Amino acid sequence: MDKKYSIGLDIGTNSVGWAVITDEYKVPSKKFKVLGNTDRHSIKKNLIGALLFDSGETAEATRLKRTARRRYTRRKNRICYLQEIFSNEMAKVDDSFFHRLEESFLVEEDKKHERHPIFGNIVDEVAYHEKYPTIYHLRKKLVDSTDKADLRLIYLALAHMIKFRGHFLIEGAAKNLSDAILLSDILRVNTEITKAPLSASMIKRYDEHHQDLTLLKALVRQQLPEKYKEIFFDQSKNGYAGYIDGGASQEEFYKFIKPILEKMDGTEELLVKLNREDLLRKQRTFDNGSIPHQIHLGELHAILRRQEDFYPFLKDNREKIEKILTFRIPYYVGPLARGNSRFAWMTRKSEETITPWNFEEVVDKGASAQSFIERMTNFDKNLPNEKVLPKHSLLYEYFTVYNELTKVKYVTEGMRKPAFLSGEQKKAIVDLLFKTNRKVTVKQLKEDYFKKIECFDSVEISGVEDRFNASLGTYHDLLKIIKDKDFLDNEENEDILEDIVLTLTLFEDREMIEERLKTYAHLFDDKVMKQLKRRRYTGWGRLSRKLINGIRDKQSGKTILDFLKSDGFANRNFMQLIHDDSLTFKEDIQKAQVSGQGDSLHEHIANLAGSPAIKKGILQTVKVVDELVKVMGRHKPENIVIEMARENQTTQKGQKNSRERMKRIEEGIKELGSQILKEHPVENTQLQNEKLYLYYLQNGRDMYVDQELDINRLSDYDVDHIVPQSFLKDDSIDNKVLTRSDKNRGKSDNVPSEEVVKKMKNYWRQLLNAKLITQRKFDNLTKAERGGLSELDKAGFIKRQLVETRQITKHVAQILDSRMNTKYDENDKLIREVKVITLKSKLVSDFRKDFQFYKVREINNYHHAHDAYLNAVVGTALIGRDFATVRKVLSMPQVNIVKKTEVQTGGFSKESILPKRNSDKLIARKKDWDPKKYGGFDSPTVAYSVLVVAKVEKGKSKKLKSVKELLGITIMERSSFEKNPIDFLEAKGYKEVKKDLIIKLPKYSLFELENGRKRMLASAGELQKGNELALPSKYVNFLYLASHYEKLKGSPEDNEQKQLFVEQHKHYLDEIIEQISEFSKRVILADANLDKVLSAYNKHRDKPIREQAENIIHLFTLTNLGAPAAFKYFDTTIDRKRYTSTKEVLDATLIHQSITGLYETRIDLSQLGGD
DNA sequence: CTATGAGTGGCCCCTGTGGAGAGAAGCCTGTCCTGGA
DNA sequence: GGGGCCACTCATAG
RNA sequence: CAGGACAGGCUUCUCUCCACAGGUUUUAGAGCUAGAAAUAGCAAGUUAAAAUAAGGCUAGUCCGUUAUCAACUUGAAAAAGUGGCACCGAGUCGGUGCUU
Repeated sequence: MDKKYSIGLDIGTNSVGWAVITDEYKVPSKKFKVLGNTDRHSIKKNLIGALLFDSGETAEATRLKRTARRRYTRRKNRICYLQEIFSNEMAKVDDSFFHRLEESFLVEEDKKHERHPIFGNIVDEVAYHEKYPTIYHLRKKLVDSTDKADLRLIYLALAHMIKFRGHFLIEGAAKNLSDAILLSDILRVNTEITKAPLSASMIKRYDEHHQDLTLLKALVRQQLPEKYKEIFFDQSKNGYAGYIDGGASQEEFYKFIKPILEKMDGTEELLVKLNREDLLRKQRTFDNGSIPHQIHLGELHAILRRQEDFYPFLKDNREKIEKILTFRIPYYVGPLARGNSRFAWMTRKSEETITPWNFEEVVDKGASAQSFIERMTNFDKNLPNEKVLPKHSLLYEYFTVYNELTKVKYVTEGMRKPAFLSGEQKKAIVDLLFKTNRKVTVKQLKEDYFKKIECFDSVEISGVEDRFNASLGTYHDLLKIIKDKDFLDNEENEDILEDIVLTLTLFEDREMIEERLKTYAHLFDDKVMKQLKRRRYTGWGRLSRKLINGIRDKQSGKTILDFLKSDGFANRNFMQLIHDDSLTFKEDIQKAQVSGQGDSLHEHIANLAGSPAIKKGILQTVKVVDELVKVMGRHKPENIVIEMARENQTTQKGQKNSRERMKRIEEGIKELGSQILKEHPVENTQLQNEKLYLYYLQNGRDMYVDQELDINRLSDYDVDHIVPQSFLKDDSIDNKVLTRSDKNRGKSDNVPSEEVVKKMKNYWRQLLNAKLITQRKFDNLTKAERGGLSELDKAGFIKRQLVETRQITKHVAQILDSRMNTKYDENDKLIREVKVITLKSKLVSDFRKDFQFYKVREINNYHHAHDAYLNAVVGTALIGRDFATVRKVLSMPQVNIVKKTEVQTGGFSKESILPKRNSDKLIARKKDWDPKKYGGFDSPTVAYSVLVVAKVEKGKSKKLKSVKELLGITIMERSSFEKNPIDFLEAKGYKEVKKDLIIKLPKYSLFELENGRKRMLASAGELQKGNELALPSKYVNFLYLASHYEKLKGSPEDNEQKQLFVEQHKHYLDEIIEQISEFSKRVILADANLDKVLSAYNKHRDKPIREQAENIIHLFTLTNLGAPAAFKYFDTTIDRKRYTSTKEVLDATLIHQSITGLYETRIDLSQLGGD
């Protein structure tokens, strides 16, 4: 007899809870059959549990890395092109020169020729490096002199130029002076005359650095002898040696040298330079990020112009060289892939290889742009075979206005029931008021159309309250451009103007927008064409031209747009028109609903919107529910599923923050009283852009440094996050702030310095009074006073996870409703055996709180399944003995807490590079670079592990020994291992392989040991805690109340009763401490740490209750699942215990756990490995 | 007399920005509409 | 947060 | 009860593509003098080349960190199938009965 049962689930980023209950709020218990060769044949499990899993990763890192690979590859390709163009000439003077350049990184033994790269002999190399201390000296000497030089010199020069060409941010009488001021900002020197002033500026820096170094050496040796060697010889310290020969930065060097100059007299000029960040500065600095590539282009032009008389090929290929330095892949064409890549959409005019000298000819740029723009366009929900139209299209805005005008019923004198506006009325109103005014209110219509044209002095309007929000913006702009209303009113130009708007919306560039309209050059004058070219439009709608005006109703021959213009007495709007059975439009909608191939559950789940983690979670959830319905006996439940929660906030504050952003910035400027607003016009559409919004927030003063802002400099200004990037991922505006480029590039993963905070706190306080900056934004400035980045600051819940845990309502809804019911009735109406029930967390939260079912996450991982069970019971209840039954249900220790096993994928190892050492644990960077001579990567990640039984040769005697040990397979070797395990094991050094004994052991492969102690295989040589502490509900409640001794929210009576319970049960602390000690001595085995914790507890017996409870909460980290984590107990700090022993699980028993852990196959190793 | 597993503590982790577009989700205001119970 | 590696010490087989 | 689009405003995030600066490692940049050597003293200190996941064949200025994954039988793979129930209790599940 099919019993009636329900299912409850709690969904999170990393967890999936599942629980099945009967009608009486009781979870059924079932005894199953276990597979394997073990003694135990039948075990009993309850029908509750949860599945833990890792968080899904966003693709941002992968996309950034892919862009990095393409960037590096194209850089090397440019280098290769330059090498090809010099190869024919260079081989005449030196054939092996490029061979030396390509083989610099090798050691002398591995090098084929002599170790000196440039000249090949020590004399000329030393002469080079003494004549030119830096490459910029060589650049300057070539650019200013008129003497023939060596081709190697110019090769090194141009190679340096091409590799670091510079930015493209700048495009394209007084303008010459402004350019000179721009260079003056760029270049520290102004007086010296030359065609390559960058070299002059940097050589100036070099000379002053050298002179100041000499002065410091002399004076320091004169006055302070003992610190001389530390400054100029101790590389380990943070002195000059660390600044140059060490890993120290410029700011660190300044910080360390400031006390030295403070204790030292005569440091006036040195302190002045240090306050200007202009002392002892290097060649390669973080300040070069603002260098425009135009300077490099001009210097290249000058050097080629000077050197062209010496070599014909230079003047023959100078245009090509300029192209290489200036060429760039258009941002809309995309990857230049010939079909094989899944990211490409470029169209090929021919089949030749794409080169920077023929890219324009070979690829259809217009078709490429159309393909790029069309990829991300949403398709019509009703006509999947048609595209949406630009939001600035005349037809779309006519749709908007007429739909707004469709439900404008008017009440007059001499009438009884409100009447729809006639089509003639609509047309007259539009032509008389909308074609003349950008914004129209109800007063305008009443006083200008009904009273003036219709002679209806008093008219009442229904369906419009404030005004007609929609506008003829594009129409009015085109009226200003063309000034021909007859052309606009002509219906034979509808297609012409539609393609005009389409072209204005598609292409962002100027050459394309000019080119495609060239066909229509016979319509208007040149000035109209130019102004149209200057015009731009962005955005797309949700409807299609075919629906509104393409298709015609068969019995009437009328379009939907025509119906909107005049629908008679009915005057249906868009929704009634699409939902009216009297027209074939609904039939066309139904027919166009293509019944495409049923997408696989992976495809349906993946085609959704959101992070990969949320679809991973929904896939896990559906797999779990499928397994539960399968095992139960293939009978469907009645009431199931989601808990989904929001905080809706109050409507008033959200509305008031939403309204008047433009007027909010205006009121802020008014409060400050600065004349900025009158200086520069303000527009809400401009406030939509982020950059101008930040500029107006700054009120002309930079946060970091005293500076006067500029409109043009806004392009050079860069937004930086005050909160460090890697420490915490945030793109919120309150975190974001505008600052000058040097300040942004100066600090990476660093909070602003304390001194800057001190000097700018006054202006920041004035901004806070102005209310332009939020309190959190002020706190990011204040974070320096807090002490910088800290552990507790990073331990903050990320908002994206919350967004997703709100986001997965509807998707679960339709997938359950779809797989749930695949059959219809005779009327084709769908009948449901199960109904999806959705509830918010507030109901179950008050259910917990009013009935003492509190929540502590850090006790153990039992809470997910408990919340799922509570969700089930509350969902059943909404649609005494029950509470007692729930109390018993939440008490069993036998809960199928199982973590899913994965094959680790991602990075091969850590990204850092370590110097060479005499060890075997390093990783070669290539197939031929021994880490002994070159270092390499370290700490490679392991993919999974196998248990290998074979014979190994031990000792110098090479005596074979039968062994049974596990060897970890890294991600570096997954393909090799899966390709041919036998050959791989033979090459490694294992002979007589027992292929049947290889067991695929991914991460978290749980191994069961003596006394119920369990361990998950963390890695090839690491283990993590496998058991969990079953804390009784009484201790849970007492601990939660003790932790909340002073912060209970409620009536005084209930709080006082809870306080009395807390104080009367003081002995519970000793009980839980002894329970933790017993659990440790049983499964954790942390005798040293256990003794430390017990000694600290005895020391702190008289401490206040709250601090004790907080510390007890800190203690469960030792007893929690997973890896151990460091924690602090009162004042005492306890280190982590790392299980680096892997000899013990070689004799234990494996248990493979099903997705819910109800079906398992226990396998004994002690029987395996027989000889 | 010397090498090597096994235990404990302390230590280390690549970064930053510009340009261009599209989409999605959330909140609010107004409009109306659609199917039900 | 959490796993990999080296400095230090130490028992045991060869 | 639920959904929709409209238009406006606000906030947040995702997805895809094009560029720029660094950073790290190895080597080149004659180190000198007293002293057999340890050592001592002195001199100099800015730069260059290469690499930036092993590599792969579909050979492209293409791709390589997203997604998927208990065990057994079948299938190359996708995929399909494979495993009893009722009652009483509870410290990692156990106790009783029926049939297989």
